[PDB]
Amino acid sequence: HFRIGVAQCSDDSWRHKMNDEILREAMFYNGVSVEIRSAGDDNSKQAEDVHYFMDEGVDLLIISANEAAPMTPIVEEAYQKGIPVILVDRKILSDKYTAYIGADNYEIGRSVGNYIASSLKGKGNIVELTGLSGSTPAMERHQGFMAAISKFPDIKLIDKADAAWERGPAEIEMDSMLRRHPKIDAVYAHNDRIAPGAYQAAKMAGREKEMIFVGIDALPGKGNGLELVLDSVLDATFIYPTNGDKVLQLAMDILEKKPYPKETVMNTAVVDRTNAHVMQLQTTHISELDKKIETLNGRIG
Amino acid sequence: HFRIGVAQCSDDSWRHKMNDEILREAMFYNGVSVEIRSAGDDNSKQAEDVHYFMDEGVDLLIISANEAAPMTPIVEEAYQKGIPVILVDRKILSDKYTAYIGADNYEIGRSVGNYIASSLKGKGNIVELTGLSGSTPAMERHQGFMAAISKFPDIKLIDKADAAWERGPAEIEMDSMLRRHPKIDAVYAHNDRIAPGAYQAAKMAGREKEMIFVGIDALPGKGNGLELVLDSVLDATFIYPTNGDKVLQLAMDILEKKPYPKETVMNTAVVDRTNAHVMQLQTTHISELDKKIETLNGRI
Ligand SMILES: OC[C@H]1O[C@](O)(CO)[C@@H](O)[C@@H]1O
Ligand SMILES: OC[C@H]1O[C@](O)(CO)[C@@H](O)[C@@H]1O
Ligand SMILES: [K+]
Ligand SMILES: [K+]
Ligand SMILES: [K+]
Repeated sequence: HFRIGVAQCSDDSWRHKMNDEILREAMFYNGVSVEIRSAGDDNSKQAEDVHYFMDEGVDLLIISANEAAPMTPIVEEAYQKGIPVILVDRKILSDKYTAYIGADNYEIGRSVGNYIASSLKGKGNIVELTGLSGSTPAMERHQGFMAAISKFPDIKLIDKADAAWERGPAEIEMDSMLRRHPKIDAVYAHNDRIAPGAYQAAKMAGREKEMIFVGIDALPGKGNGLELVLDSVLDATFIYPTNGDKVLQLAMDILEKKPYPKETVMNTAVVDRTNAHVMQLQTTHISELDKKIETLNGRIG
Repeated sequence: HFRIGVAQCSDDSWRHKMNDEILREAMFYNGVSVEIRSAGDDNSKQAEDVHYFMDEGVDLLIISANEAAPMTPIVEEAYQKGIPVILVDRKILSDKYTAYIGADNYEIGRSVGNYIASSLKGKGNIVELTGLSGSTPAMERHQGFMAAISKFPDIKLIDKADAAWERGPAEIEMDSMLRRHPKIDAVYAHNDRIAPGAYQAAKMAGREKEMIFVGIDALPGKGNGLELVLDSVLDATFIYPTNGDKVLQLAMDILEKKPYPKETVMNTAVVDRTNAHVMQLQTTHISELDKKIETLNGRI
């Protein structure tokens, strides 16, 4: 009845959570088939996945653009070929798409800069470990953060490196920063996978108590951001919401020719020591309501 | 297949949430029938309800003993007769029962005490408005509180009254306290219904900015504790969880002759300005996962 293609820039616990949220919302609509592919952080594979979804003539395309520039031509094709395109989370560099949904990455950066400036009482040295440079969240996470800390002449960005969203490059790059900078008061990590990597670099150099750690994503579950705050590894992290259900509702509104917003902006919030506990109690319950919905879906058919 | 009778002491938004969770959890077991009654805060009516559940031969009894003494023989009776009894939230005076489930009312009390002492920097006058004196949560919430504030020589409890769990008495009692006490630094309310009562008495006397208000329950939804924090009426409230799902799973474990603990202590946490936002984000997401279950359950 309706087939949807999800072209996803990568695969990890954040994507996993969004995917499952989409599929879970699918079963509330009669007919709809959702197919999902990961690009494993590679622009070619993501083209291949988009071309694949175009060959299969899917009714709608959901994509998160790995890097902005290289993927622009490829999304434009799907658009001129008449297929409706939903951009999630990451953006492209033109307006040739049907609808955008995501959280404001610039404002998150701004929030990160303000939180650090407040915590360091207006004075200190920050190092930044970014996501993949050409992706729109890494760009904006940096811009917003620079905008915020410009208002504090004694908060200084003294080093920056591209960690490609991952813990591996984060560790090496943080090693280089520690070696070259005796005074570091804060690490700004673009996600909660970069963050533990930098921390482990600091831990191992006997210097993790000299600085605060800030990340983005704030997922519940083992190995994720919330847990890192509760474990006193991260001082703060910002909710980067997956909202898989609202993504599918958008798809359905478009397909079923219901009205829709062309742009849906989602909110963030800071998560830290003061609020990590109540958040965990609540997400723990969410997990339970989820497996209830999965048990209840299995009993149908 | 199995019949469970639930003898609730009260009816209100807190009880209703637990009642809904219990019913929703029962949909997941085959042939489990749950009948829920409210005593309307009356011991005789609650005695009747248990007696009724006994007469129709329920397989298990869930009870929140309105007051502890009046309800002990009745519970002791249903137990010796061989019906398993689950005590929820409130307790009776003796140990003769199958299992208890609730949160730690004493430690909630202690947390309130610590929170007020910290917020007032170890100096100030507190008024306390208790739940129904003869109920165990009210005894325990007061006693935990005394334990905490005993460690601060400059914190005084200057007045105390039995607000009987409700806004009405709370508002009259606060009113009196305000007239006799020119300096009040904090109000300790035993629940999120007593608190807005105390608050309105203060607001109407032009004094709400002089003190902090601390409550218990911290429920989501219009007119409850989370909203009161969000709206800056309540400075803090503590989570007193309902977890009707856990309550019914405990019933099923006993009836299915599966292993179960006699004592189940559930989690509390403080809710205030610093966490109310992520709190409400999560509950708002929880609330629609419920509508997503009413839909699915209502397609079977
Ligand atoms: O789009 C940026 C987002 O991508 C992720 O790496 C998920 O793959 C997140 O950690 C980050 O917030
Ligand atoms: O058992 C004490 C609890 O009972 C209630 O009054 C609801 O009936 C709550 O407000 C309070 O926390
Ligand atoms: K600066
Ligand atoms: K640290
Ligand atoms: K106040």
